[PDB]
Amino acid sequence: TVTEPVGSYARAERPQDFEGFVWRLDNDGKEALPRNFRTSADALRAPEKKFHLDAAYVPSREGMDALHISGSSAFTPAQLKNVAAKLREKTAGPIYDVDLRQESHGYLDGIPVSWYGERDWANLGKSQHEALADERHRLHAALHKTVYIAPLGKHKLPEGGEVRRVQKVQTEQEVAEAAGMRYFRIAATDHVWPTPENIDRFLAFYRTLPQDAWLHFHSEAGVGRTTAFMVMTDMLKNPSVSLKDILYRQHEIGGFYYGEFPIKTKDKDSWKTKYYREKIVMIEQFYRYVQENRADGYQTPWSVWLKSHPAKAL
Ligand SMILES: [Cl-]
Repeated sequence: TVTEPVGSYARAERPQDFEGFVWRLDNDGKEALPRNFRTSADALRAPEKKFHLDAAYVPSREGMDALHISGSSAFTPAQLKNVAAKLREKTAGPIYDVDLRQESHGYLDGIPVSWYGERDWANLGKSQHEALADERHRLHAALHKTVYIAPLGKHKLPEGGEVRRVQKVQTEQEVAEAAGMRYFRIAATDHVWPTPENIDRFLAFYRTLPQDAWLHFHSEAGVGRTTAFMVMTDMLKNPSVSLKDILYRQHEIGGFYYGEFPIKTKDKDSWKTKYYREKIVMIEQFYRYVQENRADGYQTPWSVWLKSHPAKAL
C-alpha cells in the first residue's frame, strides 16, 4: 500500500507549515513586457549550460508554426496589455491568459501581488475551489485597508517595499479581460509537478478550444509551471514529434528543460531536488499518456489512466 504515488509527493507536505504571511510584489513593472516572455514562433537559441544538452543538436520545428502558444512571468496590467498587442499580431483567434498559479494573487492599486507563504505554498493542498475562495476573500479584505507590499530578499523574506491604503482591488481575470484576453485558471502548486486534478482540468479545457486559439501560459517566474504546460500542449498538438525534440525546443525558445540533467541546488534549496526529479519522470509519463490515448481521442482522463499506469520513482 503506497501512501503517495509518483507525481503526488507534495501531498506528503504539511500545508499548515507554509501559510501565507505577506503580500509579495510579483513584478516591479519597470519593463514593457513580463520576464521570460516567449512564443512558439520564436527562433531556437543555444541551450543553457546548466542542462548539459547538445548545443549542436538541431531540434525539429515540425508543428511549431501552428502551435500558437506563449509563456511568461507574472505581470502588471500594462505589461499584460503589451503582451496582448504582440500576440494579436500573430493570430486572429481568441487569446487566452492561462493562469497556472495556485497561490492567491491579484492587483492592489494596479500592483501585481500574491499572498506569499514559505516556498510559495500558501495554498498547498487546497482544492481549486478552496484556493480561489481564499484568493477572493483576501483581495476584497484588502480594499480600503493598510497593506504591506514587498519584493523578496535572497532568503525569500520581505525586503523594503512600501505601505499603502488600497483604493482599488482587481482579480487577474479582470486584468486579463481588460487586456482583451480570455481567462483560464489552473491552480498549480509552485515548484512541483501539476496534480492529476490540474492536468484533467487543462485537458478538458484544451479539447474545446477553437482551432485558432492562442494560449499564453504564465505563473510567477514563468519557468517551472509555465514550461510544463507549454510542453504538454506541444506533445498533445504534435504527437508525431519525439520527446527529445519537444523538450529541447521548448527549452531553446526560453523555457525550462524538462529532461534529465545534473540537478544542482544550494543547501537552502535542497528540498526542491526531489520535486525536480519527480517532474522529469512525470514529463515522460505524460508523453506516454499522449502516445497511448490519442488514437481514441483521449476517452480515458489523465488521472484515471495514471492510476492504471503509475509512474516509477526516481
Ligand atoms: Cl481541485
